[PDB]
Amino acid sequence: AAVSALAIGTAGLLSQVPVVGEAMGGLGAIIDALTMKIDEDARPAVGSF
Amino acid sequence: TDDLYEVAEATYEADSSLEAFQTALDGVNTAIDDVAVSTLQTEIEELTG
Repeated sequence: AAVSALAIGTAGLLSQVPVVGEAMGGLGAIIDALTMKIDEDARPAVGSF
Repeated sequence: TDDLYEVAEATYEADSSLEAFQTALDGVNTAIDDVAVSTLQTEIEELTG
């Protein structure tokens, strides 16, 4: 019970850290999608010209 | 870009050709009118007038 309490404690931190940090990694995909979006503006711009 | 700048050159060399129509074509129109016609009439006068 004690050793599992300790190991579930560490597993708590070592899953919270990924599931938060890689949510900010989902935000990474958002930021990168916004870069695709930004260059998808330059396409119409020079298109229009 | 390398369409549009050259579309620009295409428009500019359209315009340059199109101004050169006005000067070249009138260049032909003026080749004979100011030159042969009246002189032929004067030579008709001296021949036969």
